[PDB]
Amino acid sequence: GLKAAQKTLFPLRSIDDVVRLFAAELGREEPDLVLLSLVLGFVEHFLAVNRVGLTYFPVADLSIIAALYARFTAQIRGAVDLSLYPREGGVSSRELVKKVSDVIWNSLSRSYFKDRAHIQSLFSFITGTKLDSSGVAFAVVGACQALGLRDVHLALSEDHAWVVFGPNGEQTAEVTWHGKGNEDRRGQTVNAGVAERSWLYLKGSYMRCDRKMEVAFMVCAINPSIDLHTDSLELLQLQQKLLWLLYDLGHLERYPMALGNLADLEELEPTPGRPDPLTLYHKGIASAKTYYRDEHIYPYMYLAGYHCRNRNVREALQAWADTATVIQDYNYCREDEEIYKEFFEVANDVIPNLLKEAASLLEAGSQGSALQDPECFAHLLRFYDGICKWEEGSPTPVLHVGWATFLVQSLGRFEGQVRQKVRIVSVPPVLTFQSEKMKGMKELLVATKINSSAIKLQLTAQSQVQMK
Ligand SMILES: Cc1c(CN2CCC(Nc3ncnc4sc(CC(F)(F)F)cc34)CC2)ccc2c1cc(C#N)n2CCN1CCN(C(=O)CF)CC1
Repeated sequence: GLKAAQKTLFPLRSIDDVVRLFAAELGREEPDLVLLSLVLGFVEHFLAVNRVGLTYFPVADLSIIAALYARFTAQIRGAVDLSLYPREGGVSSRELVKKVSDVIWNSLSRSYFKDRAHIQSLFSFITGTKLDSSGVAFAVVGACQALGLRDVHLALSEDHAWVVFGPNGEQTAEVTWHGKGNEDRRGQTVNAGVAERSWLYLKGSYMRCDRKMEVAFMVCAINPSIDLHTDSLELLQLQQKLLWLLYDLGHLERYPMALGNLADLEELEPTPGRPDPLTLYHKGIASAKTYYRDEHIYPYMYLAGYHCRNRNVREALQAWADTATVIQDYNYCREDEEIYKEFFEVANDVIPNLLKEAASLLEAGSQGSALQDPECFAHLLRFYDGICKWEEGSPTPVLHVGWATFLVQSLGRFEGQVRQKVRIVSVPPVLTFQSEKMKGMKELLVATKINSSAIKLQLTAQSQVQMK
């Protein structure tokens, strides 16, 4: 190709030219993933990587993009034995997916930063031979679409990516790395990570993308950051309009995190006549409830972060309680460290910041501060209960005295006569605990005075106090 089902369109000199290109591709039953990713990376390269690049908007000539397009396809088609990896039923094999994975893997530069920005698109792969972890997986999918394998698709969790294929559409295969120095099982199924109930594989409730959702992923993969303090407004606008395009077409229906991304963008710059950010946050959560058994963490974190920024403490605490209620039915494993850092920061930094803020107006007698709402205390309890339950059954522990220090300080923010309003009932503001650490603690939580040493011993599985 390109056989040129789409070849007005060019060149592209505005944000809206990129949108119409995507609108044309999303009407073909196979939207050209390689073409669209190349355009995105090109535009992002001259708006975020190099800017002197250009001032207004980078003009993408078809001659340029087609030259990069043909070098990617000529590579892929030059290195893999498509007929020898045949069409045993019209679907791909593990040997063919592994071979294509092998081709991308052996093309990357031996030395670079696996976490740099702006190395996620096929533009990065074709010009600098560098990709991040999830970019390698997407490059495999796009390479397979280039070969004609309409059964190879992108699988996504909240921190990892791989490929689904084979008999519609069960077969999974690792195609990229995850984390630093965790041995690579490329070609293997993900069913060991599903069986161990690690958050990295969402207990099997991971996203299985069609070609439209794969287009949505590369849109979310746009990084508008030019450095550490400034974003490219132009790139923020394009991601916003592209997500709103996928939105209206119905292609974010099964993409909870994409609705969070657009809601975050709407908060920065509202689009006239579009739903308010809160609407979209609830749409992402409802998407996770409907299609993935409500086992995703980020739909609620998206909402919790919005409520935290706007100082809706009760709604923020309830959204974090929901994150804990989801996390509680997983086992904490190595590879799950990214979600550990999120829970660690919320419990030991964000929530203490919010409660201390609410503690100050307690002496400034203005009641109505969230520290007098027993609902807020119930959500904080459900939050720690879900993390405790998360820890049980795990190969490695979660909680420690650093966790214990801020739990005690947080409980202490609530007056005793507010804490005592929460009804903790054992099955079999009303709350039910599921972790054994919190159940044994319930009387200590609603005491007139908070016994700091006792609760710390309860939470950290410590057995003994200092001898002296
Ligand atoms: C929205 C958000 C983010 C943003 N992230 C951006 C990247 C998103 N991923 C994805 N998004 C779309 N598709 C994919 S596919 C994939 C797997 C891969 F393909 F890549 F393998 C990942 C992924 C997930 C959400 C990070 C931490 C956050 C929150 C929200 C909270 C909360 N609460 N947190 C916790 C840390 N703090 C943040 C700032 N914060 C506040 O502003 C105060 F409210 C306090 C909390």
